[PDB]
Amino acid sequence: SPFPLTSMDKAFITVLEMTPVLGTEIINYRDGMGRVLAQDVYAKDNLPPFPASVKDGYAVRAADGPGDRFIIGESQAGEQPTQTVMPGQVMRVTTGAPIPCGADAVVQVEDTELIRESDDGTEELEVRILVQARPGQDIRPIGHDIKRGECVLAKGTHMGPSEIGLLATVGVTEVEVNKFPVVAVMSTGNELLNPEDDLLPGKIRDSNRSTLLATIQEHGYPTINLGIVGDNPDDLLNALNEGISRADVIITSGGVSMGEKDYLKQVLDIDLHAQIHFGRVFMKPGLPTTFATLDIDGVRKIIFALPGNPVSAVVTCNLFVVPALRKMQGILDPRPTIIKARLSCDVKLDPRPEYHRCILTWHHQEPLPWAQSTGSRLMSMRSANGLLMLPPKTEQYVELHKGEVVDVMVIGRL
Amino acid sequence: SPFPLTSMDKAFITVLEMTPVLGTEIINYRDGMGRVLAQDVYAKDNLPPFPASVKDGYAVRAADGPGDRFIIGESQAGEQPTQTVMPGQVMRVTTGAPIPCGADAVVQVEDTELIRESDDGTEELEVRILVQARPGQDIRPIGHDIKRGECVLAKGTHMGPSEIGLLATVGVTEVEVNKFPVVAVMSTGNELLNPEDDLLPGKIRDSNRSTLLATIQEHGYPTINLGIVGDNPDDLLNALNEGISRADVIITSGGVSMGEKDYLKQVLDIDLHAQIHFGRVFMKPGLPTTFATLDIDGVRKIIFALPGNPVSAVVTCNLFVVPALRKMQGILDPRPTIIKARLSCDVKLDPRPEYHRCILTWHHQEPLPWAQSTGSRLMSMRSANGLLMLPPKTEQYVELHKGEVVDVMVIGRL
Ligand SMILES: Nc1ncnc2c1ncn2[C@@H]1O[C@H](COP(=O)(O)OP(=O)(O)O)[C@@H](O)[C@H]1O
Ligand SMILES: Nc1ncnc2c1ncn2[C@@H]1O[C@H](COP(=O)(O)OP(=O)(O)O)[C@@H](O)[C@H]1O
Ligand SMILES: [Mg+2]
Ligand SMILES: [Mg+2]
Ligand SMILES: [Mg+2]
Ligand SMILES: [Mg+2]
Repeated sequence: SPFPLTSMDKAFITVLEMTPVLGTEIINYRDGMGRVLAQDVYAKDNLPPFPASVKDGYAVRAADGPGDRFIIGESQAGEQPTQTVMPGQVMRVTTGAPIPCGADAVVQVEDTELIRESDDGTEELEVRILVQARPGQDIRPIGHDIKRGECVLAKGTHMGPSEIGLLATVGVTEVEVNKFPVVAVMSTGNELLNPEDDLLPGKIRDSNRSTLLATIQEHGYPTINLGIVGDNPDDLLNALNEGISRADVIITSGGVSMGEKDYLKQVLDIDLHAQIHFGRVFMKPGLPTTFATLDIDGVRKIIFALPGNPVSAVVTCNLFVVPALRKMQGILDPRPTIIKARLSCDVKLDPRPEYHRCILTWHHQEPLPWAQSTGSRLMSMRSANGLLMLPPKTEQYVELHKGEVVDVMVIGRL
Repeated sequence: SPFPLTSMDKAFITVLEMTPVLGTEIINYRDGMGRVLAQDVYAKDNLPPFPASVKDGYAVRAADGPGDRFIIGESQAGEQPTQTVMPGQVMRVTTGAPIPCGADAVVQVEDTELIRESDDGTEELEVRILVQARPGQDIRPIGHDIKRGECVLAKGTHMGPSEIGLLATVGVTEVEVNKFPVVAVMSTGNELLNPEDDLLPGKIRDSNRSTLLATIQEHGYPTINLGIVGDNPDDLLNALNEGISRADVIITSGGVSMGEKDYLKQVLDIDLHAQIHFGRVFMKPGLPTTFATLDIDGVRKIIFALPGNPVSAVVTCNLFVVPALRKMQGILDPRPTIIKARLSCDVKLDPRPEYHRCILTWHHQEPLPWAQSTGSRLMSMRSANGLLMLPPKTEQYVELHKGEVVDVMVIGRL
């Protein structure tokens, strides 16, 4: 228009408030990594489902006290015992094996001495119990860990390996979860060639599509590659329509400044009939970043039209796109994790809040990590795992110094 | 034997020193996420490959100074200009467009006023240049960002989205990288049922296989599911042989304590002829953790025989297995990231170093995160992202208090 300059705070809130939560689907539990449960999950069995030994040793009668005992048999893992332990008797048990009838405590083998074994030494016959067992000692009673009817996982849980293990434990192998967003990515510009191409006069290779797709894929979301689209409204409209058909989210880059051939905002508004919620953001980099929604038949499509500059594209993708995707896949608090870190070098502040990729590193016993802006030798073997978030300058603060504590958004595994 | 108690420090060093680095393969650059480069990568072109405008504005002759100028045409993105800018003339340019011959500076549109346009207002004809351009201002010379022949990525680089983008930029679409390890996982025990099974007397469901496979998959490595193997040496040998054939790494759980039917160490040694480097570790949990190598025809297979207890299995998988896998896939320093955090509650120290899953959380402006051991309500919607690493007790230190700073290994995205 030019569009109003939107504050970072308002732009971010706007993205999260306007982004929908996707519907649900049933998945196999093995496919649950990174998913959010859309149901409560209940145990249908006790864990353990039988009284289980905590130790390798002997199932005893505590009332017998210490002394010499005949071993009447063994309770082996996976087998329900058939014998009853009577006074003066014990049964061998291993960890996790059921406690036989008649026994009420377990004595670990270290608190015993073997008296007699078979001639071939493969079977124990008599044992000395050296201790007075406490009632129920070293036994896990039925349901000690999980009770039948217990809710073991609540709706809203963002699942990792241990949650998958818990689903396996309780035998709930199919679960309702939020869908993952399908994200389509296109690049724009008459100057762009594919990465596979040799250069031609006036041209460069398209890097944003690769960087953006890789960023989305890193977070586990399925993607669609919409290729390179030229700087003309008909082609852009057609590509956007393909993205809308095939995906939940459409990400473009380029064509959003006020240049003569920057057409995307016009197309989104007049041709696509989308609602542009902001078209400029007071931030460095990322001034022309644009966010739109399009509602079709009760479905809300999300569109991010990111700046063409490759550094701007990847920065704004991490600030705006990834949190939106997290909300779409059902994460209750989709905000990224922000940590405190020490600046590795002096930095000049801008009237705009500034963002820059960095690497976070912990130094021996020092409590806070150091943030080193990208762009020594070994400090190039690691990919960026942070985004420095620097405040706007003020009459007082014009520069931040090495050692000062700043906010860093986590964008890679630390 | 029982095997000697190995210190945590020695066990860890032993795993890393004895674990091999896998060989290399050529991959498509799009598949590069998490891979380590095994070659240096060089640019074969300049970036930019032509002198490129930094701004939307006009290509001018600085020697003309400010004044009124005829616009002879436009340099559009993706097109090599054909006209030469003469004294008194300018050419329209957009960001990233080539600078035409004859021009030596760019003046951004904000430093101009339009004098004359075509009757239909689609073409600019005359413009007032309001400033004295500095020589070469707002032009990116050829090779400003990347020079032909420049090494843009070094061997040893662990790649993320920005590295993939750089490969795309320089048109290096196939790259030599280290292979990823293929990891086979089996569970052991006569008491185990599949997750899909209803319970039978004396039985429980196998959770470790799911938890371990999910842990490995989370780090991006391919896996093989070897199922449930009974407590007998013939079956265990056959399953191990299948794992050796199909995978680089074999992970078992269960059968490694001194119980009667704990057979794995015997099988590894006498039947498989593997070299067991440790069979007990002075740690809590994880006492019976076992690490072996097997060298066949100049190939080293790695075997981790983890404890059967499900908490022990997942803890030791994170402490020993994941760092080994990182070394195998070529990461130069495969050690996990260890951060400092404040204990959320008092904790009792053990003679053994203790490890427990936790959740790391940052509180408003407080510099250090808090570590809350797993096992409020909302503090159950998030999966564990840390492993608390508590020191052995001493005559002095028997307990750690809420607020005290401890080491936490990162195991999930923060
Ligand atoms: N895959 C598994 N899933 C769940 N529990 C298991 C699994 N494997 C073993 N366990 C349980 O862990 C405990 C220890 O099993 P065991 O095979 O004796 O381990 P170890 O001998 O290595 O200590 C037993 O209670 C057993 O039932
Ligand atoms: N996919 C891409 N890969 C690499 N560079 C790009 C890409 N898209 C745009 N650029 C470059 O970024 C700069 C800005 O492009 P432009 O389309 O004008 O973005 P905007 O109008 O959003 O600022 C130009 O130098 C352009 O060549
Ligand atoms: Mg463009
Ligand atoms: Mg532009
Ligand atoms: Mg067992
Ligand atoms: Mg055992």
